[PDB]
Amino acid sequence: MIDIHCHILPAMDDGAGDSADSIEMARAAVRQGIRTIIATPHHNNGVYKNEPAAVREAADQLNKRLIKEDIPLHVLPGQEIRIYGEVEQDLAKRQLLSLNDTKYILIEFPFDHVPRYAEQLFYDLQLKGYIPVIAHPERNREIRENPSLLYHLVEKGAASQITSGSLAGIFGKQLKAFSLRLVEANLIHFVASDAHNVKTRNFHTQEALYVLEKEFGSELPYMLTENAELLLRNQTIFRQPPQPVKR
Ligand SMILES: [Fe+3]
Ligand SMILES: [Fe+3]
Ligand SMILES: [Mg+2]
Repeated sequence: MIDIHCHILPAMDDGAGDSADSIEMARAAVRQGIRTIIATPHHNNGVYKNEPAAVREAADQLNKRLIKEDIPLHVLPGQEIRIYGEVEQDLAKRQLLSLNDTKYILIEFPFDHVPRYAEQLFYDLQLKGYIPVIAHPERNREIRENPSLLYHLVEKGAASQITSGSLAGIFGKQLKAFSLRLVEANLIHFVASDAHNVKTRNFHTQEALYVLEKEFGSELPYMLTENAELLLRNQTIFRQPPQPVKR
């Protein structure tokens, strides 16, 4: 399995503190059946800046350690890009990373709102042949209060990625119920860990897949898992017709 959003790189954001932590997360991920992680450290204009070059280097150094430790996990470069107006431009100038240098870009909204220009930015990105993937939309306060915001973005071509832990219920029963609403409505195209540690923000990968199979049947979790395989090798993903979200 391919995990497309994860905070396993050390000394970069709220994720792994040092290499020991990174190794413990990798072991956790192996136990969940994950074999490849696209590292996506937080990248923002003030609080956390994590430059493409530094990400690539931390990922390569972590891989060397994992080969050393005989851990069968491979780490690839990416970023969790906090949305800003100039994403298309900076991407062209290689000042941002897409997920494994593919067409898919992981873009995060601020926690409490969806900036109005998102639709326009995402249209511009698509014209350049990029596909924006919305990070953890179930954790966005405004999408929570007004889930139609997500229906429209996805209909206009955006993909989104749900957090395994949200479906596993580790963030409350409320966040779980909302997450399932989003999946039913076909607004979700990937499941990923967003793992930060092995304590409170662990992977919950198998737990999430099991919840999906019980709620929807065996084909839907299989499709989501396969979307990650397609993303990694820069191929088109499977989409289902989006719909409005039930209360
Ligand atoms: Fe985030
Ligand atoms: Fe994240
Ligand atoms: Mg974080």
